[PDB]
Amino acid sequence: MIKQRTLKNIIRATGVGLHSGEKVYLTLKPAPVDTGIVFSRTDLDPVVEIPARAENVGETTMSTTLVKGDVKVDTVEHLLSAMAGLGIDNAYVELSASEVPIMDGSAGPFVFLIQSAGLQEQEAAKKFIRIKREVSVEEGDKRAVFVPFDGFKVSFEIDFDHPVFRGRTQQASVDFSSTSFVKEVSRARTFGFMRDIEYLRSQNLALGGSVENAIVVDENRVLNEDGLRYEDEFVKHKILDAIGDLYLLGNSLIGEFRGFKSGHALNNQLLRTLIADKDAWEVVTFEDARTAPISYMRP
Ligand SMILES: C[C@@](CCn1ccc(-c2ccccc2)cc1=O)(C(=O)NO)S(C)(=O)=O
Ligand SMILES: [Zn+2]
Repeated sequence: MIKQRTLKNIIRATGVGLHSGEKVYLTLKPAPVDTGIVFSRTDLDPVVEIPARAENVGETTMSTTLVKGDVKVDTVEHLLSAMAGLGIDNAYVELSASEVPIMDGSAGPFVFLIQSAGLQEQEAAKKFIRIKREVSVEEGDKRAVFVPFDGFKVSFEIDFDHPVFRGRTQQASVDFSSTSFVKEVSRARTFGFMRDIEYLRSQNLALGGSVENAIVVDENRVLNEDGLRYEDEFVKHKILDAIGDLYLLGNSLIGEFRGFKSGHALNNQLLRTLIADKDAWEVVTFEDARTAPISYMRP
């Protein structure tokens, strides 16, 4: 059978919140079967735990934020994308502050942490959610769609309307597996445009962001000395974000996601739209791993 997995060892990292600019200590720990990914605010008394589930997404302004009462865990998407990419079903994520550290702006440092801690297979069937029929959401010039597919395909289209793109809409599609996640997605960094600084300043956002942990674009060009990791790094990051936001469903999806200028808000609305359409999806397990729809790394 296709099994659930967790981490084999505890591992630690330090960084800063992209939006808060606050130093934060992170600890990843193994967790039991059927736990999912759970964030724990160990700086609070009492300690507050927030499951990383779509229903706990309370804010989606330039990040995905989990909320339980007055307690928040911000910017969960890049970590969650790495957990999804490596097939980590269950884990605890302890934080000393309200925001996951941004690291280098990509999921690469989280792939490092997960692979260095190692994986532990658990004796429980992995439950997948399979898309049976098309579901979509649309807010203005943004749209997000699920359609059936036997695997997990993440497609994205976005026109950034900036000179670095040479007037070309950015498009990419990834046939998801742990290997294609590592190869094609994991290292794509977050990004910002200087045209948006007044907006960010006014909302006290991106306080921890710079060329050290993000691609920064001025009126003409990418400011980062070494340029881009991928020619299509911007759209590949949008795919990284979608993988992390979609993992908040609580189960790996068997289907195709198509994003059209979509972001965190619409990603969460698509999950709520899908969940509510009870006949558009089903829960499945695999007794015979030879029919597995998605290839995950072995522990
Ligand atoms: C929502 C974004 C983007 C987050 N994000 C990153 C970087 C900056 C920034 C950094 C330095 C200078 C100016 C802006 C601002 C910001 O808001 C995402 O990556 N969320 O995970 S996105 C790429 O989808 O727009
Ligand atoms: Zn992102």
